[PDB]
Amino acid sequence: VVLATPIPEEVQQAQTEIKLFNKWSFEEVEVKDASLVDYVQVRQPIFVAHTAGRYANKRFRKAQCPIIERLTNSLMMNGRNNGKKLKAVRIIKHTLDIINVLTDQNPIQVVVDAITNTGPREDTTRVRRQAVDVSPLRRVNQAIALLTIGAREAAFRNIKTIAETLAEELINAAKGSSTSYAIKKKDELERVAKSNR
Amino acid sequence: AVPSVQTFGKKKSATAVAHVKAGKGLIKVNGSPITLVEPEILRFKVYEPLLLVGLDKFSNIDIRVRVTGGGHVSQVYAIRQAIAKGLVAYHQKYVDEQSKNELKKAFTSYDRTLLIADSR
Amino acid sequence: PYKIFKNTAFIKDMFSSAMEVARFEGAQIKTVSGIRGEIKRALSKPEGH
Amino acid sequence: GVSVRDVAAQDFINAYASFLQRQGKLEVPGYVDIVKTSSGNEMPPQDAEGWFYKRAASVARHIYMRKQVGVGKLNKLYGGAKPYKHIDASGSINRKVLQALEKIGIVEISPKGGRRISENGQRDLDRIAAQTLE
Amino acid sequence: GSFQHILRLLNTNVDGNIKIVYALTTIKGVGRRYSNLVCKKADVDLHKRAGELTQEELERIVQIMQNPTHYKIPAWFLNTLANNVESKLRDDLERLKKIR
Amino acid sequence: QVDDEYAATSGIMDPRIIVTTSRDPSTRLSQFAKEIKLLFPNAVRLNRGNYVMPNLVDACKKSGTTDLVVLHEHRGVPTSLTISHFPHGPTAQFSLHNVVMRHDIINAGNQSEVNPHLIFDNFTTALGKRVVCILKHLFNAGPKKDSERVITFANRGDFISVRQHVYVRTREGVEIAEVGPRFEMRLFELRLGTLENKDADVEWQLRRFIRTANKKDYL
Amino acid sequence: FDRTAKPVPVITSEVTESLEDMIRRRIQDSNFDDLQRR
Amino acid sequence: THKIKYVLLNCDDHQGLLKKMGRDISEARPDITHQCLLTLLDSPINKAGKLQVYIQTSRGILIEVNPTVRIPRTFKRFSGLMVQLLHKLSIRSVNSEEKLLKVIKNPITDHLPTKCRKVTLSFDAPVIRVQDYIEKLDDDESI
Amino acid sequence: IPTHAPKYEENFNPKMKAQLKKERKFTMKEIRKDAK
Amino acid sequence: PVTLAKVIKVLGRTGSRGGVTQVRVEFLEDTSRTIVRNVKGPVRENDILVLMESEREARRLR
Amino acid sequence: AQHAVILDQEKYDRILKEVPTYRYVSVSVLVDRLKIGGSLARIALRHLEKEGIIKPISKHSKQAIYTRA
Amino acid sequence: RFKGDDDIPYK
RNA sequence: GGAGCCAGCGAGUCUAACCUUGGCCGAGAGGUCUUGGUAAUCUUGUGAAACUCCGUCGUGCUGGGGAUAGAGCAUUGUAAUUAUUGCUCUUCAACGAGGAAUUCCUAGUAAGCGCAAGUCAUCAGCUUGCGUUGAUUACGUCCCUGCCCUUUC
Ligand SMILES: [Mg+2]
Ligand SMILES: [Mg+2]
Ligand SMILES: [Mg+2]
Ligand SMILES: [Mg+2]
Repeated sequence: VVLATPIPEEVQQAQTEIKLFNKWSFEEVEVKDASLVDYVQVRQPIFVAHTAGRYANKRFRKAQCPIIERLTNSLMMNGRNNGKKLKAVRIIKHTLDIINVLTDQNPIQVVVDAITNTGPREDTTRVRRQAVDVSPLRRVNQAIALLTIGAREAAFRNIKTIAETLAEELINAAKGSSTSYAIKKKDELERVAKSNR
Repeated sequence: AVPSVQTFGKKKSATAVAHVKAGKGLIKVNGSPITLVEPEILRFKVYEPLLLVGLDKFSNIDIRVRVTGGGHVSQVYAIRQAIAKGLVAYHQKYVDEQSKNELKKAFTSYDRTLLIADSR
Repeated sequence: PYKIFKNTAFIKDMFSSAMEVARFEGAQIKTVSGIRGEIKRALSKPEGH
Repeated sequence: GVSVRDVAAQDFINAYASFLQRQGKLEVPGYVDIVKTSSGNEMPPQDAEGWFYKRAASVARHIYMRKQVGVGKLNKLYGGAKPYKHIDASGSINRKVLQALEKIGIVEISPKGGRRISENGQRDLDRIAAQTLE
Repeated sequence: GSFQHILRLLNTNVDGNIKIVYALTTIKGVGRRYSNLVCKKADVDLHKRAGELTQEELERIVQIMQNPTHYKIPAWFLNTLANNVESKLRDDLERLKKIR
Repeated sequence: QVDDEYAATSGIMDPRIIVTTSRDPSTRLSQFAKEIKLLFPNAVRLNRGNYVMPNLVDACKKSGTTDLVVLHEHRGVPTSLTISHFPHGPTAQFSLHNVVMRHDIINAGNQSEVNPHLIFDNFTTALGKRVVCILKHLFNAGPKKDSERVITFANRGDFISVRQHVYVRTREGVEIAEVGPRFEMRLFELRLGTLENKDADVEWQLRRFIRTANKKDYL
Repeated sequence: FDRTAKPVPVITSEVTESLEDMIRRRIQDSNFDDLQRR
Repeated sequence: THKIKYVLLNCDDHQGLLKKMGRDISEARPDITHQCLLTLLDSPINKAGKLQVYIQTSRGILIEVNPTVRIPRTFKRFSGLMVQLLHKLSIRSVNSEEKLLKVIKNPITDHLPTKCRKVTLSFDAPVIRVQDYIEKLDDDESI
Repeated sequence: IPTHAPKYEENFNPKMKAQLKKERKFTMKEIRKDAK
Repeated sequence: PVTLAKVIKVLGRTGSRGGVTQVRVEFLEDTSRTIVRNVKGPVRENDILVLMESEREARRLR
Repeated sequence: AQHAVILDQEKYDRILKEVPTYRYVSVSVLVDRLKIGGSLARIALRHLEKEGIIKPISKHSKQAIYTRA
Repeated sequence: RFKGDDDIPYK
């Protein structure tokens, strides 16, 4: 394709198909757990997370939101980072790169697997306490919150940047290894629920 | 005269005016190529319609965009909306309505904000 | 006066310290031209303004 | 049909500053080694050897983009926050930069005020743009 | 030779591991910008740490600091009543007390 | 006699009120705005974050709201209160003095939100009726006879003291307990239009630099 | 020194007493000036 | 603590004041905590760095005691340290390198080790041998 | 284990220039009440 | 192993505690078998929940 | 902590040895594993890419990502 | 170095 | 430290000296010679900030922190060595996320950032307005608490 305004070859490869940051494909990514299928949204590919959508209007508009955009939104907290969504998008880009580096598996698949694994499946409620099942939407929300919080706390006063520590948390969660903070919290919550079961 | 159309895109205080005329694929924003729009991370947000409908439809036209008001994110959204609207107006008023119809379903299937203004 | 914002203005040389301005808040004042005014509040810095 | 606008700002400014240093005809005032470039700045420039040439490249590029510009607009453009209240940049450095660019012939005194990009300077910057695009 | 972990300059102990500018700032009367200017006049590259410094570099730095004007350091760059007020306050306080 | 702006709808439709504050409200002003909401039975609090006055009034008018209350503060101290009536005014601006919030009361308890009885006293001048007419219609019409809540606006030298009390009728006397808040509100501007229109004609404005201001009475 | 404007009134105990006696008087005879539905 | 200057309330030194507060002055004895801290702090296990102390005040205040501290042996100086600690919420070393005494957020449970055994001293509970108890417990855990 | 002594005051007070400023605030407030 | 059950009915007037919803779920493995459970988050019909124990029957949590 | 601030011959050789093995290479990795300063890590990474012992994937001023050649 | 029953210094 | 770089609400000089472009001088602050505007016309695209790219730094009370203090360079009066408001250098503290407790908050909402005017009440690093970036969670319940409606039972 020859155009009066020069266009990079990668832009034509993106014409061929929509890829996150022109580097990751949404075709092969699949949620392993069935119950989370219709709350983790990956079918609609997007170039960049920034969407400026309206997902707070209705109770379950959040599920239609792309999972990567939700991760970028959750990444910005603690006041000093509030409102700086471009920084969150850049950090998530670097994180996907690091994930592809450490493991050749597609980074979006890593994100989906980690969110599936770290979702608290059973929780407790005050009555004393009693065990209760967790709705899939709450599973997704608490998974993303735990992953982001653990990644942030890991690098709060460390040489490691948010990108690398987030990638480490994500891969550890996807493996299921206890090294990830979120998996530790999930196991602790499930153990507490089992005790009050 | 030379065939051409106007369209407007807007978000917050940002407004973009797009001139779409017959030509040879010269796309420019603020007097510069579309490739040099900033911030870099949102560049693909500006590229959206190009890569959705493909650049073949653009090989025969020139688009010139002038943007004012708002911030960088709002200006980028104004650019993409203006590009979309100018495209569809041109394909309406010198191309068969069928082409226009595919262009519209493609854009609305991806993102409605490209055509319909999102006023908060 | 030394600094004017339309009706509002800042004055110097009534008073040596904000001690003095403290009582004369709300006091009736006017210019030689006859424009009437009020002592609203004492500036912390400098003393007497 | 290469132009300044067809080249990335950072790439063009770095390349043109490099050419200005290589040419060695740009007059640099003696006090560049002791100035901060602004009141809001806490420290002087780290790249002491080449910061002045980079500022000259910046001024030339903006003069290319905008037909007429003066010292005040450049002062505002290069200034930043010190509540912080956006203290303006240093006038002396910008004025010396404009004078040097005029001495090279890149710019010239403008009727109606400000400075114009010289046709010679226009072609020169276009040449650096063509080289950078390579 | 061996990197100098610690150095003695103007009767002050400066760590080798710190950069030259931010090591020389430790000396009283020497700040970040003053140390930067002293280094630049001494023709010492700032990227070097304090330990790589050769003896001549340190001596030149010494003479920069001790003779700034001789080396064209800019002049602009280089460096009862309370009790009476208390008594007046006490007089004010006692008079105001007498009013009330 | 009820004003023309209220004469058409006086006692026919219950008032619809939006209570809001200035941009970046302090914590105390948000608490105070909450108290004002509880004062009026049909008030709704709205966070004014980046809302624009043309946008606010236009959205408020479209929604059918009757009155809009905007509160101003200084270091967490309420200082002013402006009431704007739709669709075309009036807009009356007040200055609050000696404001005491119920938050300053420990173990205070919860309010009652029945339609309260209203008490207006010492409103004798023509402007006084205008103020009473403005304040009365903020409340719902036809309060229940046995409603235990009474709101009083007492005018004392132009300084309208506002109090809220709950009563119980005993065999020998009536005993009232204050619920709060306490605040004294003084009118200093009344305009023929909405608060958005800065060019709306001024019905009355408080002259402070006239020599008789120190003794003059208006309400 | 002369004053230009009326001073801010102070809510002393007597003022509160008078106000609450006023309210009790008004409520004793049920003298309420409240809006009546049309 | 109570302003008379703030003083640590004592059963004997202050009797009228605590009567005004309405608290039983039988439960007004901080010296019992002082001696327990003294005997506990000086124990060889602390010298071995295998013991770390927490204090839960009757009011609900949790105080963390760094093992490195050296509380005064006399009660009067001990009282002065408590009032400083309770008001300033922390105590700094003479060399100013660590906070020896610091007030911390309740509950105690979060501060405690992840794997740990909990026991109380109960007169009515069955009598046990401390040495045999600790041996039969696991190693990775704490008590 | 290392041993460090605790640092504390014999009597705790919750320099004079701050004391001077404190009296000014009281005098500023007391006078304003009398003027009102 | 954790079973999967799809929600068929969101019960109301159950007196459940705030933040908890009593629901009726049919097991994916066996459609006929149905059990009442308690859910801690936003729940609707046609969503699938993970159950550790398919034996317990839900009781009001006050 | 104490991080090496100067390049020595043993550290130079030790840099050339392990870095090819690491799947992920970054400034943090060098600081954590080699106990070398961040600045030296940045300077080293600029060298190592020059000999081609490592390849760049994504470059950013704050963060640089590299992998074994 | 404090040892045994030594008390902290009194100033 | 450089470089890229984008808003809107408004104000502004007659029998005067307001907003100030441009030129020159000054390290800066500022000075100086002119110029446009009684204003959708000129200041002004108010080239705001945060923000983004390239670099230095590197888990060290460190190049975070800027309280306190000294010495200078200037503005404003005024006739005093009086203060006033800016800039330069040096000095470099407490603070390492904060107890019992407590307050507010549901979409352009919380939160971050700046720009303008002080237009009879209030306000002077405080009030108001304006614009820029922009979320998590809930949007279901009367179970606890509280307040009501109906029984013209
Ligand atoms: Mg405010
Ligand atoms: Mg806010
Ligand atoms: Mg603000
Ligand atoms: Mg609700």
